[PDB]
Amino acid sequence: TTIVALKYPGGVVMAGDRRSTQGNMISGRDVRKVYITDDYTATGIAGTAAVAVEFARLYAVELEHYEKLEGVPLTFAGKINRLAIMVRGNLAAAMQGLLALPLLAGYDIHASDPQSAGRIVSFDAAGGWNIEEEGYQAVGSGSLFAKSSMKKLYSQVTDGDSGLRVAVEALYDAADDDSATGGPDLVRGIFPTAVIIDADGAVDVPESRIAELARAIIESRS
Amino acid sequence: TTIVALKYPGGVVMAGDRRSTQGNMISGRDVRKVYITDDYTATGIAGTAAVAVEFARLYAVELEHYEKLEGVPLTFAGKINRLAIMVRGNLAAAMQGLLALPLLAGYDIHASDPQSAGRIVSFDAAGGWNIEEEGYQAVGSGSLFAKSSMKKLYSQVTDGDSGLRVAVEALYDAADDDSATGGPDLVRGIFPTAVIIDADGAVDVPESRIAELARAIIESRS
Amino acid sequence: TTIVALKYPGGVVMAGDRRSTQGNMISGRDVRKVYITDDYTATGIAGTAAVAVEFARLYAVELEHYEKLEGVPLTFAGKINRLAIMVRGNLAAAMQGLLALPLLAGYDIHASDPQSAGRIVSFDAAGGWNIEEEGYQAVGSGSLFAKSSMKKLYSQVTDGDSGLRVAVEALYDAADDDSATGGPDLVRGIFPTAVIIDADGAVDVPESRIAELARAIIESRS
Amino acid sequence: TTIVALKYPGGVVMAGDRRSTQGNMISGRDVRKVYITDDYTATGIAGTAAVAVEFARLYAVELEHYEKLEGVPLTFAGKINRLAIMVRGNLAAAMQGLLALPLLAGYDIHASDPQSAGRIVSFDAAGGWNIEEEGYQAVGSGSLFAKSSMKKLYSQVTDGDSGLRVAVEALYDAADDDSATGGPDLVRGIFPTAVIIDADGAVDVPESRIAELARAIIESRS
Amino acid sequence: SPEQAMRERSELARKGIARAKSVVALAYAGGVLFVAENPSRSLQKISELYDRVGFAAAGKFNEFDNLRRGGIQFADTRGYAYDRRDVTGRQLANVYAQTLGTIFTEQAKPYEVELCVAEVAHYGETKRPELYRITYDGSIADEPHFVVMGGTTEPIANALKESYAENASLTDALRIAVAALRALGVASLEVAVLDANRPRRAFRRITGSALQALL
Amino acid sequence: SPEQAMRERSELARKGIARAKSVVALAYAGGVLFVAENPSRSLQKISELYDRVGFAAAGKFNEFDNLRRGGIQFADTRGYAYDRRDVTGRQLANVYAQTLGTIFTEQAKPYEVELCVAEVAHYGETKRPELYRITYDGSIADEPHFVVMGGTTEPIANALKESYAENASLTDALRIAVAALRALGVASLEVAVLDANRPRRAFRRITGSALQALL
Amino acid sequence: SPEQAMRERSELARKGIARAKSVVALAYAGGVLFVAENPSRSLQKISELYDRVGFAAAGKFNEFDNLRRGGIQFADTRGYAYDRRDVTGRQLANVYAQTLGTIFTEQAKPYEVELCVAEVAHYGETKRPELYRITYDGSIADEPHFVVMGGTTEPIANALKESYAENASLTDALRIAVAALRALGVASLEVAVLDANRPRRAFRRITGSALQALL
Amino acid sequence: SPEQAMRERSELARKGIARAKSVVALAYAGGVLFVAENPSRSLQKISELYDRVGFAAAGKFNEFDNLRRGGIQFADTRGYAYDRRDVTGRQLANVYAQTLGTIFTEQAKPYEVELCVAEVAHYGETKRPELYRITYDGSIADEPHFVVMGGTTEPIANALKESYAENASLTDALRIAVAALRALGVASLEVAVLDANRPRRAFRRITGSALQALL
Amino acid sequence: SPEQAMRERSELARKGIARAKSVVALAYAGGVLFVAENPSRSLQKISELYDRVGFAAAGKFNEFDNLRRGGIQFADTRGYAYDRRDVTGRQLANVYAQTLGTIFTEQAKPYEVELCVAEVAHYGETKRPELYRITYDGSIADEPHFVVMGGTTEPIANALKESYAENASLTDALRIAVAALRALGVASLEVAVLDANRPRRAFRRITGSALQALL
Repeated sequence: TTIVALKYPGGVVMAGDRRSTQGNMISGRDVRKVYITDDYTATGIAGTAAVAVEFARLYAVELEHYEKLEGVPLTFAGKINRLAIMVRGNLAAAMQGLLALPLLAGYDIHASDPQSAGRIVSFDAAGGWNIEEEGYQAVGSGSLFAKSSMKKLYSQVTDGDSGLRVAVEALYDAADDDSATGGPDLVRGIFPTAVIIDADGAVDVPESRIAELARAIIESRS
Repeated sequence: TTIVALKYPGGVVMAGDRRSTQGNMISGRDVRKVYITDDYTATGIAGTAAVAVEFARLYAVELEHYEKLEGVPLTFAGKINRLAIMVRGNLAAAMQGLLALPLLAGYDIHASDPQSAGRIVSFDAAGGWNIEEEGYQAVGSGSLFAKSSMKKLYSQVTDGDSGLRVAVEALYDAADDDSATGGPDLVRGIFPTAVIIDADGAVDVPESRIAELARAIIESRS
Repeated sequence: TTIVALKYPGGVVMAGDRRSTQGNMISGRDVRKVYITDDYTATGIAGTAAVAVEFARLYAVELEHYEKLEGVPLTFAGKINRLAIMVRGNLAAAMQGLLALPLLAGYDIHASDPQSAGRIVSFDAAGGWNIEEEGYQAVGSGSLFAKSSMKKLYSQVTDGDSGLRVAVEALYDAADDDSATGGPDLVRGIFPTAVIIDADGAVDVPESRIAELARAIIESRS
Repeated sequence: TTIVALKYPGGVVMAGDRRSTQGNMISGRDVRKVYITDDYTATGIAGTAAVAVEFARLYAVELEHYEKLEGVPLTFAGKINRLAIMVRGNLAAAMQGLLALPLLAGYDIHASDPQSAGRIVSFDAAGGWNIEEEGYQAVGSGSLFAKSSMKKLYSQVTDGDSGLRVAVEALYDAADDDSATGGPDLVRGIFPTAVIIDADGAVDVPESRIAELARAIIESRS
Repeated sequence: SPEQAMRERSELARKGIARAKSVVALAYAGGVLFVAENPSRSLQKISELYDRVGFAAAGKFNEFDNLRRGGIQFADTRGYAYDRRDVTGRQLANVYAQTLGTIFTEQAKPYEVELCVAEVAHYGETKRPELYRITYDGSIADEPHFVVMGGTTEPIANALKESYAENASLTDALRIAVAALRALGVASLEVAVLDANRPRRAFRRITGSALQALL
Repeated sequence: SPEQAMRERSELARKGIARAKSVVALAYAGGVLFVAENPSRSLQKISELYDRVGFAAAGKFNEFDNLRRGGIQFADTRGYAYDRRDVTGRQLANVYAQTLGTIFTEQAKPYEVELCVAEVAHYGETKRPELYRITYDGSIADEPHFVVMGGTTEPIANALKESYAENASLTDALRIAVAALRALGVASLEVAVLDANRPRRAFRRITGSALQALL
Repeated sequence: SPEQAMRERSELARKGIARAKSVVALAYAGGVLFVAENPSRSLQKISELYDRVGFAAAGKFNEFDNLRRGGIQFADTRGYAYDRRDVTGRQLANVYAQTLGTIFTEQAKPYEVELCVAEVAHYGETKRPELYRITYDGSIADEPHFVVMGGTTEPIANALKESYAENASLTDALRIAVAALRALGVASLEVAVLDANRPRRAFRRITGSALQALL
Repeated sequence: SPEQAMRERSELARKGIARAKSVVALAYAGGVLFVAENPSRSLQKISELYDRVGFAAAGKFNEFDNLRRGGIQFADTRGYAYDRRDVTGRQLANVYAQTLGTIFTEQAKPYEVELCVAEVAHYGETKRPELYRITYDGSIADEPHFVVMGGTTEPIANALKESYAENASLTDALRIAVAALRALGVASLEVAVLDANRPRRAFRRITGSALQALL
Repeated sequence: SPEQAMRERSELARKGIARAKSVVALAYAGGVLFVAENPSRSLQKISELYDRVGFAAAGKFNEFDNLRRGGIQFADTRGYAYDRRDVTGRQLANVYAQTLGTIFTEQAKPYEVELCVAEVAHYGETKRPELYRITYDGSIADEPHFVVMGGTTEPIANALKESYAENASLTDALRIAVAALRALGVASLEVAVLDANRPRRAFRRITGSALQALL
């Protein structure tokens, strides 16, 4: 598994691959790992698939529960804290193989400069969190290759489409170097999922656009 | 043990073998592993026979209990979630040795397209679930052979009869490559149990049709 | 220990050997392992002798308590479920060494056909239960030898007397091959115990009839 | 990581590096390890970054909670006792690897002599604390090199500026001898964080001054 | 004075029962028929307790809905513990009697409810349906033919006695039940049957166009 | 006031048992005979406690059914803890007396019940059957010949006193008990025996054509 | 005495609700419209319970705010345990009825509140919105068209009955609701809608310039 | 009579408030000003709850001191669990409403307290200060301009109403508050400000020479 | 009636305190002086709470001894949890106010006590002694100069007001206190001092020959 997130002028993008393996056997080919947690936050969990899904569900329920109870949504720091507390509570089961590594992407609607309102938050195993200023982050087994690809392609990022292209290319490199991350399946028509967050909110990227980007990348590297 | 499930236009079919072994010794020859959980969902549990029967009974009781209390049946996602919660709760025993892996076949009456209402949900060891889009799924010790047989035979599935024939042949292949899976016993007259779910509901396939299909498959492979 | 049970037209018969051994040393020579639980069911428990006696007493108490409280006895399925719950509640003691394998013979008075109303139920260590359709079953250390003897001798079971003879002969074979099973002791005059259940109820066979059958078998084997 | 603290005539200064590692891989480049706990106390926690941030937040919350409840801020010995209690109560979790070692710098407002009101408190693993009279202290993986550098450089400390320069030079030496401590990174312009506490309170040092001092030290050693 | 306390407690519960819509349960050839005058389509006074066991109630809705949920829990727990065939309507009636007696004596306010538990035979078995009526104080009675609960039950009971006939068809029995209730339309009628012809689950709701075509 | 409160509680229980159908338990040659007037075939006032110990009750059904279940639980637990032959009618009567005394003095309303516990000798043994009568307040009495509970007990008690025959057969004893209750056909009559000639379980229900022929 | 005590609790709760602002919840083409005269911009009598389930209340603020928080907790737990589409307005209304009945009978002071639970159909589905009114004692009713709570609800009920238009537009429905409520202005008015045309969450607040334009 | 219990409970609490010193909280250009009549420099009626949230109370000191401690605990827990900027004055006011309602109904003696929770905008942000008044029975109100406490509040509130100036300076607001409070020197006066221009903690006490120069 | 109950409870507590010996705590140049008329040399009405905090009480001995032990436990726990210099007289006085409020409102009988908590400055610091008077109902007051407790306190208070002298010597303060307390001998007097000149523990008893010389 590999989930990449990167900031671009005016927002943030978050892409993830689709493969799920148990050992070496490919058990899933169309998993979705990027969830729109709320209107301005996407979350993506790497690690055990079951724990990833249940953590996404718990986090979305918690955020909406607070918003309904108190009439106002949580601040971004509050969301980060709730996610970090969930990770810290999971630590014990994470030692037992039920690991979950979240990556949080958001748009700070209360930020002074909306062109720099995108936020990427990474979490370590102990439950600590860091707001990335380098502009990109990755989680999962192929996260190192994806990060080292984004380090060289982040200069290209200038808008939403350029950021999305770099995100798919980072995922392509991760899948190229790692057998637990799935590359673009031109045979089955399965491509990485992506979410784009800007001032207007968090929207799922249509599959056709990612298909075009992936085919362009494959042609480029042929 | 092997339980196969596959989708055909207009419904789903779930079939299972009959053998139960204690190590190398064949204890049971007529075990029923496919249960009509309710009028539109059937479940089949592989692993320990005691845990399989207990899970089937407890899950059916839970579904009917909810329907009687609230005056309306659970949605399909709710049924999947209840089964997943049972699987996740059985984790300590599964580590101890009481493993139970379920496979769920259903008909979503609330689906937009009746012809695509057939649903197959596989559950992993950790409780996570996945709605199969391949159209076929198998659980048990012979599940790999059955899945790789259906991968080749699935193009022949066009209705309930062809789907049932393909399920029986997949069970035959699983028993051919796996000694814990019971093949068609032409001597004792014991054949796999099948359940077919369509718009009218879930109904057990009579023993005679499965016997005819198994005899045809055996004669073809002779 | 070996306890055998087999069906004959019109009822069931359960027979058990008399030896109890602690290690290699013969401690008991007239242990009674078959109990008339209620008017139509008998149970025989192999394994630890202490657990066997305790479980038989507990099961009889539970059935009688239900009949007295509710004014009507349990159905056969209810009795099977209670016994299986008792077995499942003994896994920790089984790992500790206080183990018990029950075998249940019964006569379903609510069964539509009287001539097939006999029932044999076998339980495994995990608590699962199985209603036998092959007509015979055995539990204990010599259960394999007794089962393989009954497999060849079951064709000549036609009534209660021939079924009793076949049960005594299976016990003889189990004793002949397993040192933990005691055969007919012609010196002390100790013979296997037996219970016959038919439409009139469950009755203990007098020791004289089993003595005559065992003497005939021994004379045949010389 | 390394956090140094030293007293100068008229107050105390406390500096910390910026690097966080996971093994030998660098994962954080601008971690902030020195926190202004209250108007006259700063704390700096070495060890696991998650536990460091958690400890700083909890300690500040506890101090402010007391001040609001009782209407008067804790005496300095009270603050030391609360921090020592936290460290003692984290011993079991530090035995699993969630270790945290704090260093406390403060300005006692009740001290008769303003020129000797700076206080440095070091806490050992088991919760014991010592008020340093030598005038300097360090915690972290590079703490020994920083301490031995401050031992030689402490005769140059006469005011806040020279104290800050000596603290930055001690951090430079710790980073020079220890790979888990981040040195002045001139490429990205990331420099150690510092806090100066005097009679006017505790105030963060602007990054420009620390950058100037780091550049002067680098030039001197070139 | 405990005598006066119990008398006024009973008066309160009985008066609460009096100003509630009536329910009739009767035995017909196919099993048991429940007819209630229930204007709402969402708050159901007739429910399935178990496969062959059905529930009817009259009075305050929340109280007998609590009782209905408790009885369903008891039935499912019992059927899982022993067997589905081991659950009878008499055990549920006795549990309701115990619960209602304890509530009447000890609770701050007694339940102004009146329950009927109806049981039919299993599939392929012959047995006259059993009707048990349980009152607010826990008094339990066996009714061989019909039960009338809620409202002024004397006129409805008298109409039933003058118009009841054992081994009647579903249509006719429904006509008698509606006529006895009048002493309504497809709306303001909730109708259900414990249908002894079903293999496992006897409860069946008759609503809407089918109810009109049966009425 | 304490005396007044206790007296009114006592009168409540007495008036509750007064408006109840009567039960008789009398010792005949083969054991003990219970005869009650009971229209319901499912709500049974006469039951078995243990192998040779039988139960009868008069009053509010739910209360003495709860008491009967408590007694059965106690008897089964005690028989398991020590032995079946260590369970006797006297211990069950004593636990009933304790329970009813606590209920009378502590519960919000006292139980409106009167219980009878009967014991017969074990198989192959000669011993006069023991009859214990227990009242709402916990008072326990040993009766040598017969026990009459519920309803108006004076006339039926006098009829039994004048007409009771020692060591009578089952037919004559049943005739005497039925005539005493009359002062009633197979329907509306529940009859059972603790039969001392049975090997293990004495309790046996005389119902259907057997009662009709015997009556 | 329990009857006098229950009546006095009823009078207390009824008087408390009668001296409160009025709330109107009425169904229109787009879903359900809530209009409550609320001078405060922070304390809100109208809120969201779940995706398609909304909440209105009248009476003392802290009591029905406690009820609102309990309902939100119940709905979130229920949706997590099974699924979001398994949470209905009927279940929330039933929970509120149970809670308010228990509070009325047992608590030191009964809640002086009246609640409306409203549900609209899921996205891309046709269904008449359902309105459930729950009173202070737990009495639960299904109102097909509109609910009025708080104050003198009778003139408002008569005006709404005379002026209710099925399948009206949002602006028309606001006109009729505000007119019946007057029997005010944009300020001192809280307006919300359960909008059936929303993809997932139906609740939406209409306040400020949008409300003035609509009103 | 529960009505009489509630009304004399209200009389007790209101009379306790009546014989108490007066407090005034008013919004001004720099935030919120609290002025209380307090002869003791040790016992404080004005206090800080959270970074931008301040607390004022009138009545029996120990009761509202317990309330203030509970509110500080709640605010600290809420800030630590989510974030410092997720704590508002509305949440604290709601907590006080629930607490005071429960105390008033359930406890032996109600609390003779009257609370005001004030919130100012965060640093660098513009927002009118919020003032919430909570009464002894749990009632909560949003006062846009000022809150008055303790003693006879009618003359003080009338003088404040006639003389209040929105967006006044600190000197002007202090003079206005003291003049309205008279209908007082550095002694017998507790003065504080929620100062909207402070970076994090807005609460600041104005005593001694600074208060002398300001007054 | 809660009002009547609280008023008669207050009457009971005041009557209990009135029939008791009197205590005076007055500030002088060296700290605080406690003088009590107490014949018993074994049971002490004046004790030390903490290093610079002293306790005096009037009323029933067992009640205020329980309070004294509780306050000592609280002070020691607080000093160990944070520091010895974090314990102040005001915190102890607030704890006593909370304890006495809860006792007065909830316990069957209110404590007939009247407490004074006195605090002197630490060694090397010049701060005015602070005295807190806590009454039976939890009311707490700052007394700047002296506290008079128990018995008929009006004449003693008047004498102290007329004859007080700030910064008086120990002998002058003791003589003035004895003179006011008469309005007798050296025996039947308990005299103690919070002496601000002590390094750590200020409390010091003055009995026997030293007391004779001092008076």
